[PDB]
Amino acid sequence: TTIVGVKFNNGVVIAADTRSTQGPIVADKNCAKLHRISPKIWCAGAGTAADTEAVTQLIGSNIELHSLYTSREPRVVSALQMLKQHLFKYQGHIGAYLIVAGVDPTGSHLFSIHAHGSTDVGYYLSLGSGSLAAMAVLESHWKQDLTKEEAIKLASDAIQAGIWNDLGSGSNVDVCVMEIGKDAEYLRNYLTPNVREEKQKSYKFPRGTTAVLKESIVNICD
Amino acid sequence: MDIILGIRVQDSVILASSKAVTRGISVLKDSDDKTRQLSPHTLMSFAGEAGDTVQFAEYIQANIQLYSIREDYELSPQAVSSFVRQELAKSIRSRRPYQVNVLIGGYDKKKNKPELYQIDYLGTKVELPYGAHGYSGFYTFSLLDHHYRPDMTTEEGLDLLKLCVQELEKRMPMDFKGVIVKIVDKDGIRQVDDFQAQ
Amino acid sequence: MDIILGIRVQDSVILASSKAVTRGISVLKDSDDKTRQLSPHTLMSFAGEAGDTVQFAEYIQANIQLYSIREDYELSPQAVSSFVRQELAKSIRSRRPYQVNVLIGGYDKKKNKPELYQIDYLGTKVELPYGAHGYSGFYTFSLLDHHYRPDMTTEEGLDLLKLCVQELEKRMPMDFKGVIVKIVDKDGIRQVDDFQAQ
Amino acid sequence: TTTLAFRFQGGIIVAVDSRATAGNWVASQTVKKVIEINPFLLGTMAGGAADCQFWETWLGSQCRLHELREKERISVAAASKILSNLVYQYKGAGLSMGTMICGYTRKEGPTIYYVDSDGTRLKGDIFCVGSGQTFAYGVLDSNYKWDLSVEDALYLGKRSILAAAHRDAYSGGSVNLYHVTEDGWIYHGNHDVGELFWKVKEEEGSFNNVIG
Amino acid sequence: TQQPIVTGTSVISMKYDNGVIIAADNLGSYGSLLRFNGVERLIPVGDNTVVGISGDISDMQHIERLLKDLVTENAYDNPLADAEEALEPSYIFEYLATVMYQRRSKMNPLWNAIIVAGVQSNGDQFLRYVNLLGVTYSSPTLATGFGAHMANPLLRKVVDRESDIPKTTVQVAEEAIVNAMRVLYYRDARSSRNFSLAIIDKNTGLTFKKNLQVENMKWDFAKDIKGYGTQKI
Amino acid sequence: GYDRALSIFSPDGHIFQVEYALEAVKRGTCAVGVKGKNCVVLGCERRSTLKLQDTRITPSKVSKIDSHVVLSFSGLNADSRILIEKARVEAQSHRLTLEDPVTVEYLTRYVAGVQQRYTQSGGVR
Amino acid sequence: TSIMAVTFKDGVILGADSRTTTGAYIANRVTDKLTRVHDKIWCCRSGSAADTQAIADIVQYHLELYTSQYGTPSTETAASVFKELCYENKDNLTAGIIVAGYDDKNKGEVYTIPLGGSVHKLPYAIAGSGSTFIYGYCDKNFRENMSKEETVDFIKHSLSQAIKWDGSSGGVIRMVVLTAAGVERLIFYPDEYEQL
Amino acid sequence: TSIMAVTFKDGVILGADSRTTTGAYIANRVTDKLTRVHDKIWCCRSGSAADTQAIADIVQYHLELYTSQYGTPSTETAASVFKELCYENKDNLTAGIIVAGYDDKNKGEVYTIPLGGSVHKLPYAIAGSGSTFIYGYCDKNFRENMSKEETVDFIKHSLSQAIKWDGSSGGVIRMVVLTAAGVERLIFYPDEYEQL
Amino acid sequence: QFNPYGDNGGTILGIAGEDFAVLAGDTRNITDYSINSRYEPKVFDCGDNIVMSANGFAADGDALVKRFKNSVKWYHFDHNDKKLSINSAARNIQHLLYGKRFFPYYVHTIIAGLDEDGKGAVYSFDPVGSYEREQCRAGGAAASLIMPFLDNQVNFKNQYEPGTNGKVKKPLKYLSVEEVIKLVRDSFTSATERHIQVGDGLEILIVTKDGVRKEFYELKRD
Amino acid sequence: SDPSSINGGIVVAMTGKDCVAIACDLRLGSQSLGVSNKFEKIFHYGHVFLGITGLATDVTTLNEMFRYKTNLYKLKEERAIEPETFTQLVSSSLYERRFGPYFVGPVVAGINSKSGKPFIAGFDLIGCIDEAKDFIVSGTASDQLFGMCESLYEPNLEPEDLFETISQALLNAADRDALSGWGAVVYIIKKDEVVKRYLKMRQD
Repeated sequence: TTIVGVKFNNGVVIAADTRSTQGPIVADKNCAKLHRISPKIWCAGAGTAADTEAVTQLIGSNIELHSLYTSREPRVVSALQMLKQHLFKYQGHIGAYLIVAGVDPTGSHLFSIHAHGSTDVGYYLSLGSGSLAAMAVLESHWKQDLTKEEAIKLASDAIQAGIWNDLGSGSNVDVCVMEIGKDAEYLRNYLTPNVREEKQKSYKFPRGTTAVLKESIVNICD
Repeated sequence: MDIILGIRVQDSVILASSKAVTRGISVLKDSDDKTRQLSPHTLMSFAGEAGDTVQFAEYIQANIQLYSIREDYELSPQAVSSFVRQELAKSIRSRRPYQVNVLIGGYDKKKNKPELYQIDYLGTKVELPYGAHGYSGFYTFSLLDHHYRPDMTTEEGLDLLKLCVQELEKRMPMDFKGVIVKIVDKDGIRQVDDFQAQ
Repeated sequence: MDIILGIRVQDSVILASSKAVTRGISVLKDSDDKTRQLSPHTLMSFAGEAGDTVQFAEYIQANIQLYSIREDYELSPQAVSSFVRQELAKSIRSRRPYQVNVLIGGYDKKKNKPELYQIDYLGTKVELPYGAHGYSGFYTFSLLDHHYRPDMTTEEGLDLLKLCVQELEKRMPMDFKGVIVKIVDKDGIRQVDDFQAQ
Repeated sequence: TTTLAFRFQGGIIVAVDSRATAGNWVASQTVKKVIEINPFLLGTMAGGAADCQFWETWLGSQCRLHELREKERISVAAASKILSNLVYQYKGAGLSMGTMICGYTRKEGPTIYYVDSDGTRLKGDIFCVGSGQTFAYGVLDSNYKWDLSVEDALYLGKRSILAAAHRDAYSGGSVNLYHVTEDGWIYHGNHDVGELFWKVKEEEGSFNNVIG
Repeated sequence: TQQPIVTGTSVISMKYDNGVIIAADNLGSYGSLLRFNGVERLIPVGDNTVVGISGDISDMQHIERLLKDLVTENAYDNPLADAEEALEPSYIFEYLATVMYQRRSKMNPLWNAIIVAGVQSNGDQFLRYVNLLGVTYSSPTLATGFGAHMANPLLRKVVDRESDIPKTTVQVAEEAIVNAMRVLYYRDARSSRNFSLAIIDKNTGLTFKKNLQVENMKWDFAKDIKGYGTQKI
Repeated sequence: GYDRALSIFSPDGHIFQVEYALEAVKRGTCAVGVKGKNCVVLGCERRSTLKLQDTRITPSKVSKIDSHVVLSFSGLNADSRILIEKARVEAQSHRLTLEDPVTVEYLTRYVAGVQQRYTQSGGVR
Repeated sequence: TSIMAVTFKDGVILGADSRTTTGAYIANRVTDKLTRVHDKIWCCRSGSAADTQAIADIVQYHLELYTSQYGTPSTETAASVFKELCYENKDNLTAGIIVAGYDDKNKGEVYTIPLGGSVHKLPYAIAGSGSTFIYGYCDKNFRENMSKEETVDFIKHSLSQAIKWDGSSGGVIRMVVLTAAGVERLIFYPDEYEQL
Repeated sequence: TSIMAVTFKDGVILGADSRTTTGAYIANRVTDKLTRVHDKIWCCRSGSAADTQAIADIVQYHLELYTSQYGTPSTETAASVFKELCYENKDNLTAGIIVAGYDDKNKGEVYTIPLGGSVHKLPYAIAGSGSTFIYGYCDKNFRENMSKEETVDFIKHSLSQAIKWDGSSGGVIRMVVLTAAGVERLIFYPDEYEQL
Repeated sequence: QFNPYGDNGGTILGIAGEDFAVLAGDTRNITDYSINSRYEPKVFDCGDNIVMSANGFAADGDALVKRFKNSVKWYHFDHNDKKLSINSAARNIQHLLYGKRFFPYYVHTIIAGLDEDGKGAVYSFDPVGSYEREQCRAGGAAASLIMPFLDNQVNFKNQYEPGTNGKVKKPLKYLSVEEVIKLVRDSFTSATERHIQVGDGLEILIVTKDGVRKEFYELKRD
Repeated sequence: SDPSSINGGIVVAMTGKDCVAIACDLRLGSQSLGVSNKFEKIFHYGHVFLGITGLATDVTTLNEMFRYKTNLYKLKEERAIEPETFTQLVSSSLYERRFGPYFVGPVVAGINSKSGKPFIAGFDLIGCIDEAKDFIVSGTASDQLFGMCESLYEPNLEPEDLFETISQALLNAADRDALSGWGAVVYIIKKDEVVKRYLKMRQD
C-alpha cells in the first residue's frame, strides 16, 4: 500500500494506490483505500485492512453523532484525538496506520496516526510499503505554497513511485481534494495506468464440456 | 485412542466401542461401556480426554432427560445431535474445552429411519452411513467403503462390524480389549452380549 | 517397547520374545524372531531402536562365529557376554550409540550350568535367575520373585513363562502378538513351536 | 503415497499410486513409484521423492555390478540388504523412505522385503507402505487368500490402492500394477483413478456413500 | 556465520549514454553511533572500474586487499597488463561474485552488498550487483540497502528501461544521483552529508570526486510545525 | 612410509620377487587334493628335520575358512596365517551381507586377489 | 532523540532535536519534541512516542482541571503528575520525560523522570539516546545563572554534538524559552549548528 | 574501561583508567591497560582481558621476530598484525584495541581496531565503555599539534570525565608519552583529576 | 543468525509440442518488496539443444545452470563431442542436485528440448533431484496459479465431449507452436495480475530441430 | 495447527450477464483423512447466497448464526435482506470477534431484487470486505482458483456459459489441492430462478 498527504495553499489532498494483497497474491486489483470520516475529513489507511476500515467507521460514526450534538462541523483534530486514544487503548493490536486529512472551521489539516497511538503533523506524509518510494518523490519535489494542481500532481506522482517500485502496491491512483471553501472532491481512479492487455485467446467452453451428475431447481420464495 | 465405530444399516444404527481403559503402563479395566443412552431411541458413544469424556456424556444425558420430562416427548435424533454440536462448539472457545469426540446413533420414530451423526470436540458435525473417531477410521473407512450397502439388514451390519473389529485387531498397535456393540432401532436400544465370538 | 524375557531354570535358559513389529499406526509383522544364535550353546534376544536392533545382533553374531572358526572352540557364555558388554560400553560414548538392550542365554558346557545375562544399551551387565527389558520387567519381576525356584525343570520354566506372558497380555497396553520361546541347554538351542497355546 | 505388495499362489502383486505433494499442493499425479531394478526385481517407493528415486536407481546399479561380478542374478534378500545397509549408514541424517524390494529367484521363489530409512528390514507376505497404507490394509487384509487367481489378486491389489487414493488426501492420480512370476515382472497397466473410481463404483456397487 | 559491526550504508549507481556513475557517503557506523567519517567506500580498480561496497567495513577492507592483489597478480608475466590484457570490470565482478557465493556456501559470509561499476574495453557500460548471499543482478540503475528503496524510484524516472540509456547525459545522470544522495540524507538515519562520487566514461575515463556535500536542503518549513496534533504554540 | 617397489619387471619380463616366491613354495612340504564324485580330500606331508613335537597343539596344515570350506598350502607358514585370517574374515563378512556362505570359487577368487595385490603394491613382498 | 532543559538567571530553556525513527528510517525529520502541558510548564519527550504523547495529553488535562479549581500549578506539581503516571504504570510504559516550567516565585525549575518513574530536580538535565555523548561536555560547560544568550548557546552546542554522534537524533534544534517575559520559540537549522 | 591515544606535535600519548571489573566488583583498581608491544609502539586494551592480553602477547612476539630480521617495525605494521589477529579470529574474540607508536619518519601515529577487526588511522582515538561519554567533549577540545603539556591536559580531562560517568572506569589515570626523546610513564591520582 | 537462502521470485513455464518445446519465464527478479531488476534472464540455452531454468534462490539457480553448462562442455571433451540427449541431461541434473542433498540448491528447475525421436520434451526437478518427464510444467512463484490452467488447457482435464453426458473425454489433439505461445502469454499475463512477484517482461525460448529461438514480450510493471 | 487447513474445501463466485454463480467442493476431512463427501459449503437466506470455507465447525456455526439474524431482519424489516446489506451484516458480525475470530473465508453472491444488479463479495476472517465485480475465491486451493479465474474469466457470460467457466475453474483448481474436491456443486442464479448442479469429478 502507498498512501500520501500533501498540503497546498488552500487545502489538503490525499492519494492512495488500489492494490489489496494476501501474502504475495493480489486479492483486489482495485479496492478503495480512501475512507470518509465526515464529509470533509478523509482518511487513507495501511496495515490490517479490516482494522483501518473498522476504526475509520467507528470514529466516523461518533464524529457524526458529535457533530449533531454540538451543531458544529467535525474538526480534524477531533478525529485525530478519538482515533489515537482508541488505538492507544489497544496497545497496537488494532493494526491501523492512517493519514487523516480534511478542512473544518479552523483551517486545513494533515496528520498521520500509528497503530500504537502516536500522531504526527506535517505538510507532506506517506505511509505503507510504498512509503519510501513515495517519500523519495515528495522529498524531491515538494515546495511550500503548492497550488491545488501542483499538489494533485505531486501526490499522484508519489503514489506512482509506489505502484511501479513497490510490490505491495499497484494498479490505480485514487485522489481526494479538500479545499477550505468548497465541498471535498473524491476522485476514484483518478489514474488507471495498469489496464490488462487483451488476452491472446478466449476460453469460453463449448456447452456440455462439464460432466453433471444431478440437477434441480432451488426454492427462493417463502 | 479408544475405538469408537458406528454404522447405519437399513432399519438401525449399530455402535461398537472398545472396552479397554488404559492409563500409562496399565490396562485398568477391560469391560468399559463408552456409551450413554440419551433417550429411549438415541445412543451416544464417546472417546477422548480422561475426565472430560464421561463428564460430558452424563451432562448431555442429564439435559436430554430434563427436556424429555418437561415436554413429555422425545427429541428427534437430528435435534439431539444439533444440541450436542452447539455444546461442543461453545466448549472449544472456553477456558478449558471438553476434549471429547462422539458418535450419536438414534432411530427417528417420526421418520422411521436410523441416523448416525459423527461429531468431534470442535463441534464438527456430519451425518454418515458409517463413522469412526480416532485412528480406527484409518483402517475402517476403506473397509466399509468396500463392503457397505444401504439395504443391509441388522445382521449384515453386525457381520460388517465384526469384519472391522478383526481388521482393527490385526493392524492396530493397541489392545483395546474387544468392543461392546449396541443396536438402536424402532424398538429402542439393546446390547449384543455375544460379540466376543459371533 | 517389545517383550524380552529370560529365565534360567535348573538345566537350561528359556528366552521369550514378542513377535510384533509395529511402526507408528500399523503392526507390520506378527512373526518376528528377535533373536540371534551366537554359538551352538549361546542365544541372544534384543529389543530397542528400529535399525540398531538387528544390525547390532548380526554384528555380534558375525564376530562370535569368526572367533569360533579361528579357534575351533566355543567361547563360554560368560566370555561372550563380556564381549557384548564392552561393545555396548564403547558404543554409548560414540557419535551415534546403538540403542539396543539384550538378554544373553547360554549353556556353559564346561561348567554344565545354564546362564542368563541381562545387558542394556549403556553396557550394564548383570547375571540373573530371570531378567526382562523394558516395561515387561515392571509386571514380571514380582511375578517371578514369587513363583521362581532354582531347581525348576525346563517344563516348570515354560509354565512360569506362560504365567508371565498371561500377565503381560492382561495388563500391558500394547498387543505384542504373542512370543517365540527358545530353550538353551546342554544340547544346543531349540524352539518351542507350540506356545500359542501350551 | 500408497504402495502395496503381497505374495500369493500366482506369485506377487505390486500396486502403487502416483501422487506427489509438497504440503497441500499436488505436485504430480503422474509419478512412477515402481522402479524395475531388473527383469525380475521391482522396488516400490514411498517417502521423499528424491531419496527414493536416487537410492533405488543406485540400488539397481549395485545389482547389475553383482551380476557382472558373480555371473549370477542377485538374490532378493541380498539386493534388499544392499539398500538397507546403505540407508543405515545414513541413519539420523534425515533420509526419508519406506520401500519394498520384490523379486523372484529360483533359490528364494516369490519374495518381498520391507526396507525403510530407520534401517528396518523385514521379510513378509503382505506389506502396505505410505501415508495411505492403513486404507490399503483395510481392503487388502479383508479379501486376501493365498489361493487367489492371478486375475483376482491383480484386482484386489488395484482395488486396494483405489481405496487409499480415495480416503488419503496424499495419495491419488493413477494405479500402476505389476505381477511377479519367475519369468520376471509383468506390467499390468496404468489406471487413472479419475476413471477407475466410477467404473469400480458402478460394476462393484461399493463406494456406496459418494453420489454418482 | 557472523554479524556486522562497523558498517557503511547505501551505494547508489546508474548508467548513462557514455558510462556509469556510482556514489556512496563517507560514514562508518557502529550501531547507532556515527563513529567514523573519513571512510571511502568506492574502490577504484585500474581506470575502467569502480567498486562500491556497503555492509561490514572490516570485510570491505578485506575485499579492498583482494582487489589490490588481483591487480598485482594480473601484472605478473603480463606484458599487456596496461592494454589488451588489463583487468576488465566484468572480470573483477565475476571474481568477487565467485568469492561471495563460496563464502555464503561455507556459512561464513562477507557481510556486504557490492556494486561493480565500469566500462568494458569495447565501450559497453558495466553495472552489476552481488551481496553476502551470492545473489547477482543487473539493471539500468542499482542501489543497496536504503538506496534500493529510495534511490531506485528516483533514478528509474530518468532511465526506466534500457532504451533510455543513450538518451541520458552525464549531466542529467550526475544530477539524479546527487539528488538521491540528498534524499537518503533526509530519511536514512545511518547516512552522512559527505560522500564520494565517481564517473566512468568511455571517453573521459575515470573521474573520482571526493568530499562532496549534500547542499540545497529544505529545512525552513520546520519552523511552522509545532506540537503533534492539537498544540498551537 | 616405506613404499619401495620390490616386485618389478626385469628385462626379460619377469617379476623376480614373485618368481622367488614360488621357490619358497617348492621348498614347502607337499600338499595334494583330489576330488571324488561326492567329496574332496586334502593330503599334506609332515617334515622330519626335528621330531619331538606336540601334534596336539602344533598348527595343522589344513585350515577351515568356514564350516564348508578348507584351505591347505605349501610355502612359508607365517605367510599362510595372514591369508587364512583374511579369508576367514571375508567368509563372515559375506554371510553378513549376502546372507549366504561363500562359494568355493568366490573364497578362492578373494584369496587370489590378496596375493595378486601383494605383487604390485609398494613396500611389500 | 536528544533533549535537554537548562535553568538560568531569567528562567529556563528546553531544547530538542527533531528526528524520530522507526529502525534506521527517519519517519519524521521535523518532529516537535517540545510539548506544552501548561502556559509556562513544558516537557521534553523521549521513549515511546505513543506513550509519551498519551502521558503528556493526560497531564495537560490534569493541569487544566487543576487550574480551573486552584489556579496556576507549580512546576513541582506538574512533575508530580507525570511521575504518578510513569511510576504507577511503569510496567507498560517506556517514557523518559524532562519537565521544565517557569514560576514567578520559583523562577525556572527542571525535573527529570527517567524510566523507572523516579523524580529528580536538577539545575539542568539531558536525556535521550544522544545524551550519552554529551555527559562529559555538559558537565564541563554548564554554569548556574547563565544569561539567555549563554544558555541558548550551551544548549545549541550540546545538542549539535549529540546530533553529531547519535544517528537517532538530527534535523533541526528546537528551543523554548520560559521566563516572566513569556514564551519564545527558537529554531536552528543544520547549516548553522553543524559548523560549531 | 576508558582508554585513548592522542597524536601531537612531538609524538603521541596513550592514556587509560585502571579499573577492571567482573560485574559490579572491582577485581583490580590499579590495572595497567597501557601495553608495550615494542620500544616505541604501545597499545590500549579494552574488551576481554584474557583476549586482549593474548593478542598483545602474540603481537609483541611478532614484532620481536620482525625486528630480529628487518629492524624496527613501523607503527602501521604493528597495527597490521593486531588487525590480522582480530579480523581473522573475530568470531572468538572480544577485543577493542588502540595502537599508538612513535616513528622518526612518521612521528606519532594512532590506529584503532574496533570489534569487527577493521583498522582506522586517526589524529586521536577514544574507546572503552567510558568513551561514549566523552565523544562530545573530545570532539570539541581536540586540536592537532598540541604541546606535550596541552595533550597531557586533554587526556587528563577527557578521562576524568569518562571516569566520572562510567562506573566500569576509575582508579588512577595512566599515561605513556612516546617521542624521539624516549618513553615516559605518567600517573595521576583521584584527588587530582576528580577536581578538574 | 545467518540464513544462506533467499527468494528472488519469478515464474517459469515449459510446454512440449510434437516436434518443439518451449521454456518461458518472466524477467523480473526481486527481494522482499523491492525489484532488483526488471530484466534479468532466467531461462538459458545450454547447448546440445537444451534450455533450462532453475527458479527460486537466484544464487543457487545460477550456480546450478553454470555447473550443468560446464557439465555439457566436459561431456563433449570425454565422449568424442557426443551430443548430450535430454534424458541424459535430466539424469545428470539429478546427480547435480542430489549431490547437495544436505544443503540443497533452493530451486525448482525445468529443462526443455527434444528427445532422440525428435519429439518435444520437458523435464522438471525437485530441489533435491527428484524428476519426471511431462507435457508441460509451471514452476516458481505463480506455479500454483498456472499449473491448474495448463492441466485444463494443455491436457484437457475435466473437459468432455458436449452432449456425451461426460462419458467421452475431450480427445488429446496436440498443440502447435502458435497455440502454445498463446497459452504461455496468457498464463503470464494472468499470473502478472494476481502475483506481486511476476511481471516486467516475458522471455520464451523455443526449441526445434533447427535450434533455439527467443521471443520477448512486455508485462505489466506494477 | 492451522484452523484453515484442517478440514479443507473451496468456494468460488462469479458474475455473468444478469446472473451470478457460486460454487463449492464437497470435501470435509481431518488432515489427510477424508471423512465426508457431502459437506456442502453454500447456504442461502432468501435470495441471498453465502458460501463459507475454513474450519467446518465455524462454517456450521456461522450458517446457523446468519439464518438466525436474517430471520429477525425479515420479521422487523418485513422484506428479505439484500446482497449489499447482508455483506455488511457478515462483515460486522466477523469483526465483532476481532480477537478470537471464526476461521472462515465467506463469500456472498446474489441479485439485488430491486435493481436486478448482480452482486458478489469476499471477506477475510475478521470481516474485511473484498468487493470484486468479476470473481471471489476462497479456500485451501485459493491460489489455484485465482489462477483459473484470472485466465478463464470474461465479462457478461450467459448463464449456460458462466456455468461452464465457473465449473472449470473450481474443478481444475481443486485437482491441484490435496484438501479440496471429493464432489462439487454449482449454483446458477438469475432474478427469477436458481439451478443447482452436482459436478462429476476425481474422487482422490
